[PDB]
Amino acid sequence: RAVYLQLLNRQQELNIAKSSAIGNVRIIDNAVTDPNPVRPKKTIIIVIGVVLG
Amino acid sequence: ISHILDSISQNYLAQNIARQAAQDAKSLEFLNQQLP
Amino acid sequence: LATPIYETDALIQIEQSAPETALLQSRM
Repeated sequence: RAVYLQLLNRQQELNIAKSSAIGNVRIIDNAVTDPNPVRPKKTIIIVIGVVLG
Repeated sequence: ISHILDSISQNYLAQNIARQAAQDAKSLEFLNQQLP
Repeated sequence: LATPIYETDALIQIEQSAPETALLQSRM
Protein backbone atom coordinates (compact mmCIF):
# COMPACT_ATOMS: atom_id res chain seq x y z
CA ARG A 1 0.00 0.00 0.00
CA ALA A 2 3.08 2.21 0.34
CA VAL A 3 3.63 2.07 -3.43
CA TYR A 4 -0.01 3.13 -3.81
CA LEU A 5 0.63 6.36 -1.87
CA GLN A 6 3.95 6.84 -3.68
CA LEU A 7 2.19 6.65 -7.05
CA LEU A 8 -0.52 9.01 -5.79
CA ASN A 9 2.13 11.57 -4.80
CA ARG A 10 3.93 11.23 -8.14
CA GLN A 11 0.60 11.62 -9.96
CA GLN A 12 -0.15 14.79 -7.99
CA GLU A 13 3.28 16.20 -8.85
CA LEU A 14 2.61 15.40 -12.51
CA ASN A 15 -0.79 17.11 -12.21
CA ILE A 16 0.87 20.25 -10.86
CA ALA A 17 3.57 20.30 -13.56
CA LYS A 18 1.06 19.56 -16.35
CA SER A 19 -1.30 22.29 -15.17
CA SER A 20 1.40 24.95 -14.81
CA ALA A 21 3.71 23.89 -17.68
CA ILE A 22 5.66 27.15 -18.26
CA GLY A 23 6.50 26.62 -21.98
CA ASN A 24 9.71 27.49 -23.87
CA VAL A 25 7.85 30.55 -25.30
CA ARG A 26 7.65 33.79 -23.25
CA ILE A 27 6.25 36.60 -25.43
CA ILE A 28 8.54 39.46 -24.41
CA ASP A 29 7.01 42.00 -26.83
CA ASN A 30 3.54 41.63 -28.31
CA ALA A 31 3.33 42.76 -31.92
CA VAL A 32 3.25 46.51 -32.55
CA THR A 33 3.18 48.43 -35.83
CA ASP A 34 5.60 51.21 -36.75
CA PRO A 35 3.49 54.23 -37.83
CA ASN A 36 6.16 55.26 -40.37
CA PRO A 37 5.80 53.18 -43.56
CA VAL A 38 8.87 51.21 -44.60
CA ARG A 39 7.98 51.34 -48.32
CA PRO A 40 8.07 53.29 -50.49
CA LYS A 41 11.18 55.24 -49.44
CA LYS A 42 10.37 58.56 -51.10
CA THR A 43 13.76 60.27 -50.78
CA ILE A 44 15.80 57.49 -52.37
CA ILE A 45 13.17 57.11 -55.11
CA ILE A 46 13.42 60.81 -55.99
CA VAL A 47 17.23 60.72 -55.89
CA ILE A 48 17.28 57.67 -58.16
CA GLY A 49 14.87 59.35 -60.56
CA VAL A 50 16.96 62.52 -60.75
CA VAL A 51 20.21 60.60 -61.23
CA LEU A 52 18.66 58.36 -63.89
CA GLY A 53 17.33 61.39 -65.75
CA ILE B 1 19.26 61.54 -18.57
CA SER B 2 20.89 60.48 -15.30
CA HIS B 3 17.47 59.91 -13.73
CA ILE B 4 16.28 57.99 -16.80
CA LEU B 5 19.30 55.69 -16.83
CA ASP B 6 19.01 55.15 -13.07
CA SER B 7 15.35 54.19 -13.54
CA ILE B 8 16.26 51.80 -16.37
CA SER B 9 18.87 50.10 -14.20
CA GLN B 10 16.52 49.85 -11.22
CA ASN B 11 13.74 48.37 -13.35
CA TYR B 12 16.11 45.82 -14.88
CA LEU B 13 17.48 44.81 -11.47
CA ALA B 14 14.02 44.57 -9.88
CA GLN B 15 12.71 42.52 -12.80
CA ASN B 16 15.62 40.08 -12.57
CA ILE B 17 15.17 39.77 -8.78
CA ALA B 18 11.48 39.01 -9.63
CA ARG B 19 12.33 36.91 -12.75
CA GLN B 20 14.57 34.72 -10.51
CA ALA B 21 11.45 34.19 -8.31
CA ALA B 22 9.08 33.29 -11.20
CA GLN B 23 8.71 29.55 -11.99
CA ASP B 24 7.80 28.90 -8.30
CA ALA B 25 5.39 31.86 -8.30
CA LYS B 26 3.03 30.30 -10.86
CA SER B 27 3.35 26.88 -9.23
CA LEU B 28 2.47 28.39 -5.83
CA GLU B 29 -0.47 30.36 -7.25
CA PHE B 30 -1.94 27.22 -8.80
CA LEU B 31 -1.31 25.35 -5.54
CA ASN B 32 -3.21 28.08 -3.66
CA GLN B 33 -6.02 27.83 -6.22
CA GLN B 34 -6.02 24.02 -5.92
CA LEU B 35 -6.28 23.64 -2.12
CA PRO B 36 -9.69 22.02 -1.27
CA LEU C 1 24.67 77.42 -31.66
CA ALA C 2 24.13 73.64 -31.78
CA THR C 3 22.44 72.34 -28.65
CA PRO C 4 24.94 70.52 -26.40
CA ILE C 5 24.39 66.79 -25.94
CA TYR C 6 25.61 65.28 -22.67
CA GLU C 7 26.34 61.59 -22.14
CA THR C 8 25.65 59.57 -19.00
CA ASP C 9 26.80 56.05 -18.28
CA ALA C 10 26.39 53.21 -15.80
CA LEU C 11 28.04 49.87 -15.06
CA ILE C 12 26.06 46.69 -14.36
CA GLN C 13 27.46 43.42 -12.99
CA ILE C 14 26.01 40.23 -14.47
CA GLU C 15 26.24 37.25 -12.12
CA GLN C 16 25.99 35.19 -21.24
CA SER C 17 25.37 38.94 -21.58
CA ALA C 18 24.08 38.64 -25.15
CA PRO C 19 20.48 37.77 -24.17
CA GLU C 20 20.67 40.47 -21.50
CA THR C 21 21.93 42.93 -24.11
CA ALA C 22 18.91 42.08 -26.27
CA LEU C 23 16.48 42.19 -23.32
CA LEU C 24 17.64 45.58 -22.02
CA GLN C 25 16.47 47.28 -25.22
CA SER C 26 13.15 45.41 -25.25
CA ARG C 27 9.98 47.49 -25.25
CA MET C 28 8.93 45.97 -21.91
